[PDB]
Amino acid sequence: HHMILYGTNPIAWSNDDDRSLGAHITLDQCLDEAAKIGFDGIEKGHKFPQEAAALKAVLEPRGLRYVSGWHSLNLLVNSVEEEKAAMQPALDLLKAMGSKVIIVCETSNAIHGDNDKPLQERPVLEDARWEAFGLGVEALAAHAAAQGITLVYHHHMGTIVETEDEIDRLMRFTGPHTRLLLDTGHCLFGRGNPERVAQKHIARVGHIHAKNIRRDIVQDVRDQNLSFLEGVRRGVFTVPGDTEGSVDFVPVLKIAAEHGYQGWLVIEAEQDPDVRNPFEYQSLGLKSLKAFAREAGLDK
Ligand SMILES: [Mn+2]
Repeated sequence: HHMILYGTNPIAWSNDDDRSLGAHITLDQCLDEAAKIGFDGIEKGHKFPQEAAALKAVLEPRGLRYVSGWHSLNLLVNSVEEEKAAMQPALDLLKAMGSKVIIVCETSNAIHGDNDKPLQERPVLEDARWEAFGLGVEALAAHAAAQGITLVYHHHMGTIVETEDEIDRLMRFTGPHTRLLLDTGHCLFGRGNPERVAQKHIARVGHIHAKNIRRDIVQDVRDQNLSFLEGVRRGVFTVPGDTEGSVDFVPVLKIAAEHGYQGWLVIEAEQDPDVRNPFEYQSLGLKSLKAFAREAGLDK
């Protein structure tokens, strides 16, 4: 029972939102390379089986645990009860796989999947609606906790939870069962400070995505008004240990260590697999992230 478990995400191989990126890379190549690199587990991708027996049939022979899966929320247009029914299939799969977390994100009005929409036109939730949105998220979180699953909210570019102020609003209007998924890459991309977010909310963090960014490319997205998927194809994201990145990982992991964080560190770095070889960059990500966690005192 290692306290800290290192996972990966299959979008470094095949992107979910833009199905042309890594379409040629089979599920088999993705999982073989993820296991060969040394990851303890992997998160859901769009090529994964969604039935317990079939999913174990591909994961267990490779020694990969099912970390979690992304689940889209539509609390801004659907009732809380309908959203509870929507996540139940995901909860069933996670329990059978032994997963302890469900990753969630409000995507009813999100634009990260719209290749033609500039990221600056992303949705902003009207101020008065935060309280009700929070009650809905926490209602889903209490529902999942009753079945042994912890809901972790994934702040994300192109959604209503993008900036550091909006992360603060979410945490303010949720609790006690709602946890935060701290994604370092999305936080900095959204002009936030990963270290400051961790200092504020580490007690509520239940899942960590160690995602890096190339500052050069992020500023290209801003200056030229590009879409999220345009930025992904240009290399807006990369892995821990890449000298082209700008995220400072040790301070964040040090805050986690000081509060006794237990759970997953996941390297999630979508890139164009033709240009940024997934085996190479995910290999560099795992090596570098373990070194950072050792330096931070997080992994003893
Ligand atoms: Mn993420």
